[PDB]
Amino acid sequence: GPSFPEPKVVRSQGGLLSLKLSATPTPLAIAGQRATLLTYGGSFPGPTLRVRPRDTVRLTLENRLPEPTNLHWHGLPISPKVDDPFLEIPPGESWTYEFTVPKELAGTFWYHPHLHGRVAPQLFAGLLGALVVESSLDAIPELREAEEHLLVLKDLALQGGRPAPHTPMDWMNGKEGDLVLVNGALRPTLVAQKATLRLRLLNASNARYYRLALQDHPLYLIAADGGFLEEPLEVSELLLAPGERAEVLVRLRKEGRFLLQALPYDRGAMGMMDMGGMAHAMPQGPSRPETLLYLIAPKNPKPLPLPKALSPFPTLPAPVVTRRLVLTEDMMAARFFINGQVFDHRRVDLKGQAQTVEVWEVENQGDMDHPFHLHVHPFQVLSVGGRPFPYRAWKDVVNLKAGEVARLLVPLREKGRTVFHCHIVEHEDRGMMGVLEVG
Ligand SMILES: [Cu+2]
Ligand SMILES: [Cu+2]
Ligand SMILES: [Cu+2]
Repeated sequence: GPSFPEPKVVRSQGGLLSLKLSATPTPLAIAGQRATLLTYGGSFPGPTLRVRPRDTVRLTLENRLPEPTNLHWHGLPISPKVDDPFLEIPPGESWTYEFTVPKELAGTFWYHPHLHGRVAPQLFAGLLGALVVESSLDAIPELREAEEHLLVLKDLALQGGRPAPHTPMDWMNGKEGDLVLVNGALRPTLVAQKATLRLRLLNASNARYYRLALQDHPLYLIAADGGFLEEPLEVSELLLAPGERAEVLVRLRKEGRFLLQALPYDRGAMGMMDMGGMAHAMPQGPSRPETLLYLIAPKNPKPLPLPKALSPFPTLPAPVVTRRLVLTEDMMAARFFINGQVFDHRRVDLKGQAQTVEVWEVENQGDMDHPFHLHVHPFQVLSVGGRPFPYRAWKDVVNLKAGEVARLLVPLREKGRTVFHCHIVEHEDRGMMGVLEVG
């Protein structure tokens, strides 16, 4: 096939994407070895769904797993009666998700399980796929003439031909794997045919961070999790926390081979040491550097000029309330808290009003990085750690290093009961999640 593996694409037809997926234990070849993964559509990653604003999506999920499951439509500002974090599809049963893609929406989204207590083993085992919302902005020449690729960043560990089981330490840190894969391939080669590449990036890992850097090149950020920036932003590196997405333009500068790497990054994962009657937690330190892919530039590359403008960010109404959500940790218990409480599906933690804007101050009082995710209601990051954000764009995951406060501007959209949680999904399963009700 093509030198660069990407998930098969399913496109809406006539304004309708009607599709049946099964979540099933699937024998596969992955990274040169045979393993049984849990997949949607028989593949890892699952198929990429590609849709347009105002399309109807009709996705029937058939659960062929031995445990209940469901879907989270991560990043989609749709009803929590559709993107239902409390729904359980029992083994052998099916459920049809039907929604209309919102009109003012563009970017890279994804789908994965969100059954409390079950998310980390199910996601680690292979249950995820991308959803792309096309934009009329994709027709401007500076994007249309770029070479587009999707990069699903997701790691894996295998034991006896199956995903490695979670250990106690995995529930504390979030599980990372030794196979650091792009679209399920081990260090694929991307032989570019155009000088400008448009890369859609998805961190679909349970816990691994990707400190992205391309050798000898900057990246031009053009979209965050949930939409375009107002204009391209040049960056020397780009950190993608679990659950985050970005879109970047790469302008290949000369012929040659260039490594896309995940540089060393310390997210505060912990180990255990015994140095003479000790048995105390100790930092793992930064991750070892990983090569993600080999990028081969074409001959005499002449990149396109960057687009001058992308999408204006909406002027939001003045906010009517300020929230505070403090994250804390009990590491040795592998328990994780929001304002001192663990998740309770029967308990409503916040009550807000549809079509108002809230300021959420999320404070990480732990020592690990925690990537904070809100369902249903995309937000504008105003600042993190007291540093203003350098762009305006919709996000739905914001990473907090130890001690950092993030200030979010949160327009409340669809009415109903939804959730917010750490997207180190082991921490969510272990309690770091709360309930928002919008009325
Ligand atoms: Cu998610
Ligand atoms: Cu979630
Ligand atoms: Cu966390």
